[PDB]
Amino acid sequence: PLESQYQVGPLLGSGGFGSVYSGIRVSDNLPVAIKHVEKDRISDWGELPNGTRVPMEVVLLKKVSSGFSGVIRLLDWFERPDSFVLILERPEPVQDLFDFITERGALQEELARSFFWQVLEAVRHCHNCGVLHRDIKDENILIDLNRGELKLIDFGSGALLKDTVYTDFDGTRVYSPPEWIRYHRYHGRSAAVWSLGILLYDMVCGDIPFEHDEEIIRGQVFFRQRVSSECQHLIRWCLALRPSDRPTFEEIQNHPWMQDVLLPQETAEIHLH
Ligand SMILES: CCN(CC)CCCCN1c2ccccc2Oc2ccc(Cl)cc21
Repeated sequence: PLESQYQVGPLLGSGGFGSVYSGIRVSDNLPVAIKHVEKDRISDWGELPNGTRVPMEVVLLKKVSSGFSGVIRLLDWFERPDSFVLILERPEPVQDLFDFITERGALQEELARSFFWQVLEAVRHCHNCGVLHRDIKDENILIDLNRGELKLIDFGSGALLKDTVYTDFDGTRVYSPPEWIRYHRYHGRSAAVWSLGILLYDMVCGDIPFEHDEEIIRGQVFFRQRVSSECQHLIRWCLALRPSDRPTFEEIQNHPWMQDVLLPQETAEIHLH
């Protein structure tokens, strides 16, 4: 029933996540993304409530897709002989943060604050639903350009949240924390805070702080652009080498630099229209 119920359009992208195409739901003209993944190329599986075997990505998406979140929500999925096909939300118009930064260069602090705050709310939501994303970065963040609302994509590299150690990582090396590099061991939250550190630096600097492993192990941050003393502090605190020196999400959200954030609407007025 799938090829009848959604109207396929252009290819939006392809990579390690499969092939995403633009789509329109026939029922009510809703714009959507259709994501095809080959069964052969799924290393991590799981099983939902009703007890059937699906890719872990579907498990995790189902857990975060209730209500309004800053997460692109799963609407439906289909199994095919050799692929799995996912129907997700599609903002119209849209741009990933990587392209946005690549185009507009480093971001005014006011804008980064809105954006980063929103990311934090989304990641909190995920954690609160028992999900760990494990691959927070600019290319997994979409911007609805009209509403100013940021939205997270690309689960599995994700996992269920747990308080024990993780000894596996199939996310992005340059966003991985020193404890992963050295010891092949990390804990979800503190490793998330690291990657948010990198995210925030990316936003205000136009580029990621570390390229090689030795730079990560060293954990030392130079600023090529004018960035406020308070923003530099927050960045360095998130990028603390010892995980227990890193802030909690609460501590991040109460940090002086995170004060008087703009709402999404007004962010777009000022910065995207
Ligand atoms: C490469 C260019 N851009 C798109 C503007 C980023 C790739 C986005 C592909 N993608 C995507 C990539 C990886 C996992 C899920 C994904 O779901 C999506 C949902 C909705 C949209 Cl619009 C896009 C995705």
